[PDB]
Amino acid sequence: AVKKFKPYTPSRRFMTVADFSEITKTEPEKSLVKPLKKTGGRNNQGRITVRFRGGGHKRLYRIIDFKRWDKVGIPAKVAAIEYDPNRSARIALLHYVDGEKRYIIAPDGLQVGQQVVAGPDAPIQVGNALPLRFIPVGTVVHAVELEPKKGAKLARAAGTSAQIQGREGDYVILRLPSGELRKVHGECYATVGAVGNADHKNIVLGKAGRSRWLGRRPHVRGAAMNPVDHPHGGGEGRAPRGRPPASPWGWQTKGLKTRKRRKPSSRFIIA
Amino acid sequence: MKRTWQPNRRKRAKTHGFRARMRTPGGRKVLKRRRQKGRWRLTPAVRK
RNA sequence: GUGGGAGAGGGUGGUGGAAUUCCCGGAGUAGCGGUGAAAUGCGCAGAUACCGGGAGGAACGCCGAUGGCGAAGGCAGCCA
RNA sequence: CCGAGGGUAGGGCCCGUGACUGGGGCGAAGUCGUAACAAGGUAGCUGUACCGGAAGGUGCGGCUGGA
RNA sequence: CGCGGGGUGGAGCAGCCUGGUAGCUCGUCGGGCUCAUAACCCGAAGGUCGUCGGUUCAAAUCCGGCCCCCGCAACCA
RNA sequence: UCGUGGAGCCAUGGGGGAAUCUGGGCGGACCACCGCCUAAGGCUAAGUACUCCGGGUGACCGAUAGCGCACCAGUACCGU
RNA sequence: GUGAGACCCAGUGGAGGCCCGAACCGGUGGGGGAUGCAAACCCCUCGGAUGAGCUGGGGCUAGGAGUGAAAAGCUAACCGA
RNA sequence: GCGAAUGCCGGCAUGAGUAACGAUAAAGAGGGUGAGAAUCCCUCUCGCCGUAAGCCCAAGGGUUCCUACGCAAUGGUCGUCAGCGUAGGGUUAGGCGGGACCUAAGGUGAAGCCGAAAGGCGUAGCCGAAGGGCAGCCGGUUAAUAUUCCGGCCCUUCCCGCAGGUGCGAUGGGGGGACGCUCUAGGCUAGGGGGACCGGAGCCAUGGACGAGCCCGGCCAGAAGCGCAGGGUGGGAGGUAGGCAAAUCCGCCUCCCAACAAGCUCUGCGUGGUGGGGAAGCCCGCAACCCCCCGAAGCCAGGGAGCCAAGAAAAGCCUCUAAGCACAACCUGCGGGAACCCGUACCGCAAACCGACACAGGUGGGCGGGUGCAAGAGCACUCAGGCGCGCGGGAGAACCCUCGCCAAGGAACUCUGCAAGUUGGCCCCGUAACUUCGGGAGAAGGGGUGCUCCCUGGGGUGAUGAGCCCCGGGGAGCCGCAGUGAACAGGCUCUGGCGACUGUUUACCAAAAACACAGCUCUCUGCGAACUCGUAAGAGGAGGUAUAGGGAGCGACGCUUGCCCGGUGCCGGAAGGUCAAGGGGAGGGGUGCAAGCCCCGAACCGAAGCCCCGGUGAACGGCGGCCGUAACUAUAACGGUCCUAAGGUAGCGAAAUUCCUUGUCGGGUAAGUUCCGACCUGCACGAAAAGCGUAACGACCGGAGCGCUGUCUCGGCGAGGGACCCGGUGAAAUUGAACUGGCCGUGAAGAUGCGGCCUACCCGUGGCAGGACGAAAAGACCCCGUGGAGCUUUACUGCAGCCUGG
RNA sequence: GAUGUCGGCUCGUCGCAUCCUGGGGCUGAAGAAGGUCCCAAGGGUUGGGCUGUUCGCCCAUUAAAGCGGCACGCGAGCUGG
Ligand SMILES: NC[C@@H]1O[C@H](O[C@H]2[C@@H](O)[C@H](O[C@@H]3[C@@H](O)[C@H](N)C[C@H](N)[C@H]3O[C@H]3O[C@H](CO)[C@@H](O)[C@H](O)[C@H]3N)O[C@@H]2CO)[C@H](N)[C@@H](O)[C@@H]1O
Ligand SMILES: [Mg+2]
Ligand SMILES: [Mg+2]
Ligand SMILES: [Mg+2]
Ligand SMILES: [Mg+2]
Ligand SMILES: [Mg+2]
Ligand SMILES: [Mg+2]
Ligand SMILES: [Mg+2]
Ligand SMILES: [Mg+2]
Ligand SMILES: [Mg+2]
Ligand SMILES: [Mg+2]
Ligand SMILES: [Mg+2]
Ligand SMILES: [Mg+2]
Ligand SMILES: [Mg+2]
Ligand SMILES: [Mg+2]
Ligand SMILES: [Mg+2]
Ligand SMILES: [Mg+2]
Ligand SMILES: [Mg+2]
Ligand SMILES: [Mg+2]
Ligand SMILES: [Mg+2]
Ligand SMILES: [Mg+2]
Ligand SMILES: [Mg+2]
Ligand SMILES: [Mg+2]
Ligand SMILES: [Mg+2]
Ligand SMILES: [Mg+2]
Ligand SMILES: [Mg+2]
Ligand SMILES: [Mg+2]
Ligand SMILES: [Mg+2]
Ligand SMILES: [Mg+2]
Ligand SMILES: [Mg+2]
Ligand SMILES: [Mg+2]
Ligand SMILES: [Mg+2]
Ligand SMILES: [Mg+2]
Ligand SMILES: [Mg+2]
Ligand SMILES: [Mg+2]
Ligand SMILES: [Mg+2]
Ligand SMILES: [Mg+2]
Ligand SMILES: [Mg+2]
Ligand SMILES: [Mg+2]
Ligand SMILES: [Mg+2]
Ligand SMILES: [Mg+2]
Ligand SMILES: [Mg+2]
Ligand SMILES: [Mg+2]
Ligand SMILES: [Mg+2]
Ligand SMILES: [Mg+2]
Ligand SMILES: [Mg+2]
Ligand SMILES: [Mg+2]
Ligand SMILES: [Mg+2]
Ligand SMILES: [Mg+2]
Ligand SMILES: [Mg+2]
Ligand SMILES: [Mg+2]
Ligand SMILES: [Mg+2]
Ligand SMILES: [Mg+2]
Ligand SMILES: [Mg+2]
Ligand SMILES: [Mg+2]
Ligand SMILES: [Mg+2]
Ligand SMILES: [Mg+2]
Ligand SMILES: [Mg+2]
Ligand SMILES: [Mg+2]
Ligand SMILES: [Mg+2]
Ligand SMILES: [Mg+2]
Ligand SMILES: [Mg+2]
Ligand SMILES: [Mg+2]
Ligand SMILES: [Mg+2]
Ligand SMILES: [Mg+2]
Ligand SMILES: [Mg+2]
Ligand SMILES: [Mg+2]
Ligand SMILES: [Mg+2]
Ligand SMILES: [Mg+2]
Ligand SMILES: [Mg+2]
Ligand SMILES: [Mg+2]
Ligand SMILES: [Mg+2]
Ligand SMILES: [Mg+2]
Ligand SMILES: [Mg+2]
Ligand SMILES: [Mg+2]
Ligand SMILES: [Mg+2]
Ligand SMILES: [Mg+2]
Ligand SMILES: [Mg+2]
Ligand SMILES: [Mg+2]
Ligand SMILES: [Mg+2]
Ligand SMILES: [Mg+2]
Ligand SMILES: [Mg+2]
Ligand SMILES: [Mg+2]
Ligand SMILES: [Mg+2]
Ligand SMILES: [Mg+2]
Ligand SMILES: [Mg+2]
Ligand SMILES: [Mg+2]
Ligand SMILES: [Mg+2]
Ligand SMILES: [Mg+2]
Ligand SMILES: [Mg+2]
Ligand SMILES: [Mg+2]
Ligand SMILES: [Mg+2]
Ligand SMILES: [Mg+2]
Ligand SMILES: [Mg+2]
Ligand SMILES: [Mg+2]
Ligand SMILES: [Mg+2]
Ligand SMILES: [Mg+2]
Ligand SMILES: [Mg+2]
Ligand SMILES: [Mg+2]
Ligand SMILES: [Mg+2]
Ligand SMILES: [Mg+2]
Ligand SMILES: [Mg+2]
Ligand SMILES: [Mg+2]
Ligand SMILES: [Mg+2]
Ligand SMILES: [Mg+2]
Ligand SMILES: [Mg+2]
Ligand SMILES: [Mg+2]
Ligand SMILES: [Mg+2]
Ligand SMILES: [Mg+2]
Ligand SMILES: [Mg+2]
Ligand SMILES: [Mg+2]
Ligand SMILES: [Mg+2]
Ligand SMILES: [Mg+2]
Ligand SMILES: [Mg+2]
Ligand SMILES: [Mg+2]
Ligand SMILES: [Mg+2]
Ligand SMILES: [Mg+2]
Ligand SMILES: [Mg+2]
Ligand SMILES: [Mg+2]
Ligand SMILES: [Mg+2]
Ligand SMILES: [Mg+2]
Ligand SMILES: [Mg+2]
Ligand SMILES: [Mg+2]
Ligand SMILES: [Mg+2]
Ligand SMILES: [Mg+2]
Ligand SMILES: [Mg+2]
Ligand SMILES: [Mg+2]
Ligand SMILES: [Mg+2]
Ligand SMILES: [Mg+2]
Ligand SMILES: [Mg+2]
Ligand SMILES: [Mg+2]
Ligand SMILES: [Mg+2]
Ligand SMILES: [Mg+2]
Ligand SMILES: [Mg+2]
Ligand SMILES: [Mg+2]
Ligand SMILES: [Mg+2]
Ligand SMILES: [Mg+2]
Ligand SMILES: [Mg+2]
Ligand SMILES: [Mg+2]
Ligand SMILES: [Mg+2]
Ligand SMILES: [Mg+2]
Ligand SMILES: [Mg+2]
Ligand SMILES: [Mg+2]
Ligand SMILES: [Mg+2]
Ligand SMILES: [Mg+2]
Ligand SMILES: [Mg+2]
Ligand SMILES: [Mg+2]
Ligand SMILES: [Mg+2]
Ligand SMILES: [Mg+2]
Ligand SMILES: [Mg+2]
Ligand SMILES: [Mg+2]
Ligand SMILES: [Mg+2]
Ligand SMILES: [Mg+2]
Ligand SMILES: [Mg+2]
Ligand SMILES: [Mg+2]
Ligand SMILES: [Mg+2]
Ligand SMILES: [Mg+2]
Ligand SMILES: [Mg+2]
Ligand SMILES: [Mg+2]
Ligand SMILES: [Mg+2]
Ligand SMILES: [Mg+2]
Ligand SMILES: [Mg+2]
Ligand SMILES: [Mg+2]
Ligand SMILES: [Mg+2]
Ligand SMILES: [Mg+2]
Ligand SMILES: [Mg+2]
Ligand SMILES: [Mg+2]
Ligand SMILES: [Mg+2]
Ligand SMILES: [Mg+2]
Ligand SMILES: [Mg+2]
Ligand SMILES: [Mg+2]
Ligand SMILES: [Mg+2]
Ligand SMILES: [Mg+2]
Ligand SMILES: [Mg+2]
Ligand SMILES: [Mg+2]
Ligand SMILES: [Mg+2]
Ligand SMILES: [Mg+2]
Ligand SMILES: [Mg+2]
Ligand SMILES: [Mg+2]
Ligand SMILES: [Mg+2]
Ligand SMILES: [Mg+2]
Ligand SMILES: [Mg+2]
Ligand SMILES: [Mg+2]
Ligand SMILES: [Mg+2]
Ligand SMILES: [Mg+2]
Ligand SMILES: [Mg+2]
Ligand SMILES: [Mg+2]
Ligand SMILES: [Mg+2]
Ligand SMILES: [Mg+2]
Ligand SMILES: [Mg+2]
Ligand SMILES: [Mg+2]
Ligand SMILES: [Mg+2]
Ligand SMILES: [Mg+2]
Ligand SMILES: [Mg+2]
Ligand SMILES: [Mg+2]
Ligand SMILES: [Mg+2]
Ligand SMILES: [Mg+2]
Ligand SMILES: [Mg+2]
Ligand SMILES: [Mg+2]
Ligand SMILES: [Mg+2]
Ligand SMILES: [Mg+2]
Ligand SMILES: [Mg+2]
Ligand SMILES: [Mg+2]
Ligand SMILES: [Mg+2]
Ligand SMILES: [Mg+2]
Ligand SMILES: [Mg+2]
Ligand SMILES: [Mg+2]
Ligand SMILES: [Mg+2]
Ligand SMILES: [Mg+2]
Ligand SMILES: [Mg+2]
Ligand SMILES: [Mg+2]
Ligand SMILES: [Mg+2]
Ligand SMILES: [Mg+2]
Ligand SMILES: [Mg+2]
Ligand SMILES: [Mg+2]
Ligand SMILES: [Mg+2]
Ligand SMILES: [Mg+2]
């Protein structure tokens, strides 16, 4: 839905925020070895190596389960659906019959009360994980793994998802969120359903700050700087680049493909 | 107005200290050069 | 009120084959396409023509009517 | 106290005039094409939409006041 | 003021650095089709090449001087 | 001395890769003679270099000189 | 209020890079100052003031390098190195 | 061998008894002291501060602290005084703050990884604090210390003995510690105000008052118990696939009871045995200690509500079992004993810290009383407490600074209303276009405002009732020029430009129309992501995963964003052209008597790149000319032709763009090179280096009005601080030497200095700036030097990086 | 090894090739006017609108609203459009 505000102040006549009803029934994290001190920091060993990051509200890190083959067959009830500052997606706190509690990136549709489980035996329904091989071609899934046992790495952003296009050998063809067609091993797990909280792509930040609360500091334009700072910089009084769109480091930034050519990763891609 | 020198005992020790000067080969050379010139104070004398 | 009838009335979910386009593989060679006649265009970097495998979208041939339903605009594959 | 009226300030309605600009009505024989009336030589029309010297042309849907 | 480009039948353009050979489209004129005007068809006429003089056997064509049309420049003070 | 030169020799990062005296390197590309020497393990005084240190001298200075300091100087003072 | 709604009222409520304005953070115009009180100061005036706020202490990044809401600005009173 | 090098070092001059003596909070006098006092000590007047100019703590400073002696120098004067000189004292802790505790960022760093060496990452561990954890309150003393010594009251650890208890026991498990922002309830407390009440030495002045008068003061701490507020918390009983299962502890299910609770716990606050303090008053000496009211930003605290940006760690502490050990061992009592190290002076918004100075500057935390004003930490006055700023005394010029006032006029000033005025708080009336419906709004324009007396409504606390406070409502009445009577305290409106907005910036000449910004588009990137730093290891990205992350441009929102892929870039093309090693060896050469050994070397097979083919504009970019033509003329819908990759669309237009140009009309003005509206031969607008608009916003830039004024006609008077004079102290740039006049000539072309002529006794003081081509800076501009740097690219040549064959 | 550059403000002084005001000769001078030349600066030679402007062009006046030199006089006198 997204909450909108009356214009009782500019920057706030455009501002809009998430429908937090989805979450509710729990704001406090499941402390139980669930959150960890999380180190902030826009740089590595001294130098900033990603520009314009910093500041931004204090943040606790919830550790979530991205490889569910741990508890194969051990079912669990969905305790709650909480808020995670560290992601676009919302998480779900789930108590296992085992007694062990874990977190999972909350799929769309999942509800407090439902039961869930991962395994080959597992029933094909929202929240359940299984190797892609045992998932019916056509079903939508999220939190897909890339190589087996390596853990989930695909379709995890709010409202994202992958769809099975069909098997072919030990591999199964997935159409990824981006739209790429990749062959992924059949043993790679993946929980059924879409990522949920798809209204996300619609929230309008609103003001200059807030972009700040999210830890994103101002991004200054190339042309605005000087010959020394960027290739675009310079020229007496406003100019047009000067041919041909480039990054501060000098590589062309409009259309120039960048992924490695001889990458073995290919052969399993097509899109 | 707020001037350049703002004395901090701990900062001074941790920066120009003896131990500090010892860790870095550059510093060890400083201690060397000074000791060899005859300085009475090899390091910024400061008491705590 | 009780008992029954017909209907492309409406809304939701699901599903079927035909055909177009594109992708992959095969086989195959000098044109294809288009018109009043042409040209642009496509094709020896292997097109058109044919087979196989696949993706996706929109529309529902025969029944179909000079027919039916709706207050009008309008409503047509099958299923609940 | 009330008070004609004067004063100050801010609104409302109406009339005149206004560089310049917009269509419009009207005027024997000026210019360009030829949309429409007969398959008007691409059936006409039509609400909408884009476009063009101009009539108009095309899209989509509808009408017969065309076959 | 200083640079460079251009004046060719009636209009708009070729020809000129590689001199002897003036080409194209439109218009103009005579004749056809049409009741007729266009369109369309056949045929034809028209060019100090801006100039003043010079080189050459020979000059639109090469070399100078003038009259022109259009552009480019004109900065530090 | 050798700056690609006719460029050997001595080193050696990469590739190929022997033989043990009928073995193997060199004598300035390369061949052939003639001749030199024995690689892929190691050690080895003296003659040689310097002057923090002790001494001796000086057509060296004599307190703006001579070491920055003849004196309580790498001090005072200056600088994070 | 209506079939049910939308919606409209009061009341409560106390949102906001909202308003005025001290502390605090600035530095708009003018005047004074110019061997200064001061190698950037003073008086009047003015901007922000729950936020992209201010600030103490502890830490990290540096010379073709850092840092930069971008002036070639800042990097110990003069930085195109 | 010195005369010059803006030479180097030192000394001493000149300016000059000049500027200045460092906030315009302010001084006077009487006593002392002494060789000498405006300046030291005492007293009495006076003025200034009083969210301080007063207290307390951190940092830094290191003896400046206290006492006795002293005055050369140091204090911008003086000095008997001092932060100065000499000497001697002075800083006391189980509880305050640190360490024999804990962890943060980060640092270090066994293992482990990397790197010519130096060295770089880095696990465990260790280090690291204004954060966590932890036991002291009220008084009293010294010249100087005190939560440190002492008094009273109250605690903390360890060790021993002892009685009484229990499965005791980890560096392991679990719980816990434990956390945001904004808004808030109920009690409290700190703090403050009154009192007809309590206790007091005293005072009746000057016209009055013996007064329910005036004046002073009416508390602090305090175990257990005791109350009053709160914070925490369901009890049971069984199973169990988890807590890298070792558990009767967690966690999970299952099930009797019970729940806007009770009890159990843990704080806060009163109360408390009792200890402590205790003024105004003369001679240096009298004690109560009660009652109302206001009341926190603090306490109960882990209280509650709402919100999105979703808010440290570890130890102590509970609990659980492991080995083990059950003679251990822990637990509770109770007496005895034991209890280390470092800091403690003083300054601390400043004369002791950072600014070379006793420098109008800078410096984090807490307290910060009273009255009045709507409120307040604001403003005015004032407590406590602290100061009068380390040169003074006169005079009463110009001129300067800061300040007050002004006839008549009222922007005529001027680049410009620059500056100054006006307005100003609160209550009430009452308010337009336009708009994104919030706003514009404090629009504008007005009225009221003091005190006196009467009537009258709600509340809080009490108790319902009186006091005490908090909000009000209505009549009359008094006095001034004036009632927010002083101080704090908007001038307003109309119409343009730019940027949407709050915000950032050139520390120290630019605060802006610049940057940023939400938002739009393009593009890269399938995760060991792209990209960035690094030789590397490794790291950031990100414990993220295309609703994500990098790069680019545009820059809210509205309506929109045309045509040209010729060139350039980028994307796509398994074909061809070309193409390096390398493979391949037709063929040829050097030598040998030779087998040989050596050299060249064509066909042909050989990547990426370039070529070629195609796409591509919110990629770099580009987006025409010349003739003719209507039945008055003008003009040209229409036509011809040349060129192109295509010839600029909507919209806007003499503009932040228009040269000609003060374009031409219209508006405003008495008059308008600016402004607004129109037009359009746009020298040279135009669509994301976006185009045209837009409510609101702006210390942004332009044009008008009203108000109001010393801006001005046009200047006048007055005040304070300087200037001037006297006493004290006493600089600076500059300076070839000077005995340094005018004119007209002359001269290297602008003469005190040459010529001629003309004035002119010697020397100062207060003023003014025409000259000394005055000072200050070896001119920035300019040119020059085969000088230097920063920047650019289809300049040359390299290197990183990346692509590529072997 | 530096002579501050436009305009304005303030203070002026000088030249005459005179814009007023004084004398005067011609006149196609009737008068009143004017025109042109001659002598003569003693003293005069306004306030606004527009522009940085000098200069101009306007508005309202006047006897007239003169020209030009003094480093396009004057920044150790001010202003900085
Ligand atoms: N006709 C009046 C209105 O305006 C237009 O009509 C105007 C024009 O179309 C029309 O112009 C015509 C022209 O069309 C036609 N081809 C040629 C003719 N000579 C012109 O005629 C015009 O001009 C002449 C003078 O020159 C006058 O005398 C005459 O009255 C006038 N109508 O003249 C009309 C003016 O009245 C609309 N087309 C018409 O439907 C409408 O009703
Ligand atoms: Mg930006
Ligand atoms: Mg810039
Ligand atoms: Mg830099
Ligand atoms: Mg570039
Ligand atoms: Mg560059
Ligand atoms: Mg430009
Ligand atoms: Mg550029
Ligand atoms: Mg200093
Ligand atoms: Mg410290
Ligand atoms: Mg040291
Ligand atoms: Mg020192
Ligand atoms: Mg269907
Ligand atoms: Mg099909
Ligand atoms: Mg197609
Ligand atoms: Mg095929
Ligand atoms: Mg084939
Ligand atoms: Mg085809
Ligand atoms: Mg019907
Ligand atoms: Mg339907
Ligand atoms: Mg009346
Ligand atoms: Mg009108
Ligand atoms: Mg009208
Ligand atoms: Mg008309
Ligand atoms: Mg008409
Ligand atoms: Mg006619
Ligand atoms: Mg038609
Ligand atoms: Mg029509
Ligand atoms: Mg027709
Ligand atoms: Mg037709
Ligand atoms: Mg047709
Ligand atoms: Mg119609
Ligand atoms: Mg058109
Ligand atoms: Mg049109
Ligand atoms: Mg046209
Ligand atoms: Mg069309
Ligand atoms: Mg139509
Ligand atoms: Mg149609
Ligand atoms: Mg139709
Ligand atoms: Mg119909
Ligand atoms: Mg029809
Ligand atoms: Mg039909
Ligand atoms: Mg011709
Ligand atoms: Mg011929
Ligand atoms: Mg011809
Ligand atoms: Mg003919
Ligand atoms: Mg004929
Ligand atoms: Mg042998
Ligand atoms: Mg050898
Ligand atoms: Mg060899
Ligand atoms: Mg040899
Ligand atoms: Mg030889
Ligand atoms: Mg040898
Ligand atoms: Mg040896
Ligand atoms: Mg030896
Ligand atoms: Mg020797
Ligand atoms: Mg001697
Ligand atoms: Mg010496
Ligand atoms: Mg001597
Ligand atoms: Mg010595
Ligand atoms: Mg109804
Ligand atoms: Mg409400
Ligand atoms: Mg605000
Ligand atoms: Mg504001
Ligand atoms: Mg404010
Ligand atoms: Mg000034
Ligand atoms: Mg302010
Ligand atoms: Mg620090
Ligand atoms: Mg810091
Ligand atoms: Mg550098
Ligand atoms: Mg600096
Ligand atoms: Mg440099
Ligand atoms: Mg340098
Ligand atoms: Mg000399
Ligand atoms: Mg000297
Ligand atoms: Mg001197
Ligand atoms: Mg003097
Ligand atoms: Mg004097
Ligand atoms: Mg003086
Ligand atoms: Mg003083
Ligand atoms: Mg005495
Ligand atoms: Mg006072
Ligand atoms: Mg200290
Ligand atoms: Mg001392
Ligand atoms: Mg003292
Ligand atoms: Mg004494
Ligand atoms: Mg003295
Ligand atoms: Mg004495
Ligand atoms: Mg002393
Ligand atoms: Mg202690
Ligand atoms: Mg750490
Ligand atoms: Mg390390
Ligand atoms: Mg290290
Ligand atoms: Mg520690
Ligand atoms: Mg601590
Ligand atoms: Mg904390
Ligand atoms: Mg804690
Ligand atoms: Mg602490
Ligand atoms: Mg303690
Ligand atoms: Mg106590
Ligand atoms: Mg003391
Ligand atoms: Mg136990
Ligand atoms: Mg634990
Ligand atoms: Mg824990
Ligand atoms: Mg806690
Ligand atoms: Mg309360
Ligand atoms: Mg109290
Ligand atoms: Mg009292
Ligand atoms: Mg009383
Ligand atoms: Mg009396
Ligand atoms: Mg009390
Ligand atoms: Mg008590
Ligand atoms: Mg107790
Ligand atoms: Mg209780
Ligand atoms: Mg229970
Ligand atoms: Mg175990
Ligand atoms: Mg259990
Ligand atoms: Mg008591
Ligand atoms: Mg009582
Ligand atoms: Mg209360
Ligand atoms: Mg055991
Ligand atoms: Mg046991
Ligand atoms: Mg010890
Ligand atoms: Mg003390
Ligand atoms: Mg303070
Ligand atoms: Mg000070
Ligand atoms: Mg100091
Ligand atoms: Mg002083
Ligand atoms: Mg402060
Ligand atoms: Mg008030
Ligand atoms: Mg105050
Ligand atoms: Mg005076
Ligand atoms: Mg006046
Ligand atoms: Mg008056
Ligand atoms: Mg004016
Ligand atoms: Mg004026
Ligand atoms: Mg102006
Ligand atoms: Mg002003
Ligand atoms: Mg209005
Ligand atoms: Mg209206
Ligand atoms: Mg307004
Ligand atoms: Mg207004
Ligand atoms: Mg009164
Ligand atoms: Mg007042
Ligand atoms: Mg004020
Ligand atoms: Mg406009
Ligand atoms: Mg702005
Ligand atoms: Mg702002
Ligand atoms: Mg900044
Ligand atoms: Mg700033
Ligand atoms: Mg600045
Ligand atoms: Mg500003
Ligand atoms: Mg400024
Ligand atoms: Mg900026
Ligand atoms: Mg990470
Ligand atoms: Mg991005
Ligand atoms: Mg992106
Ligand atoms: Mg921009
Ligand atoms: Mg823009
Ligand atoms: Mg549109
Ligand atoms: Mg192109
Ligand atoms: Mg192309
Ligand atoms: Mg390709
Ligand atoms: Mg080869
Ligand atoms: Mg041979
Ligand atoms: Mg070869
Ligand atoms: Mg190739
Ligand atoms: Mg054209
Ligand atoms: Mg005509
Ligand atoms: Mg005619
Ligand atoms: Mg005619
Ligand atoms: Mg014409
Ligand atoms: Mg035409
Ligand atoms: Mg177009
Ligand atoms: Mg225009
Ligand atoms: Mg104009
Ligand atoms: Mg322009
Ligand atoms: Mg103009
Ligand atoms: Mg102009
Ligand atoms: Mg007029
Ligand atoms: Mg006018
Ligand atoms: Mg103006
Ligand atoms: Mg004006
Ligand atoms: Mg205009
Ligand atoms: Mg243009
Ligand atoms: Mg533009
Ligand atoms: Mg475009
Ligand atoms: Mg553009
Ligand atoms: Mg605009
Ligand atoms: Mg406009
Ligand atoms: Mg502004
Ligand atoms: Mg304005
Ligand atoms: Mg005016
Ligand atoms: Mg005045
Ligand atoms: Mg004196
Ligand atoms: Mg002369
Ligand atoms: Mg003379
Ligand atoms: Mg002489
Ligand atoms: Mg004098
Ligand atoms: Mg002078
Ligand atoms: Mg000079
Ligand atoms: Mg020079
Ligand atoms: Mg320069
Ligand atoms: Mg040269
Ligand atoms: Mg090159
Ligand atoms: Mg010179
Ligand atoms: Mg000179
Ligand atoms: Mg004369
Ligand atoms: Mg005169
Ligand atoms: Mg002006
Ligand atoms: Mg003017
Ligand atoms: Mg002259
Ligand atoms: Mg003059
Ligand atoms: Mg001048
Ligand atoms: Mg002077
Ligand atoms: Mg200026
Ligand atoms: Mg200025």
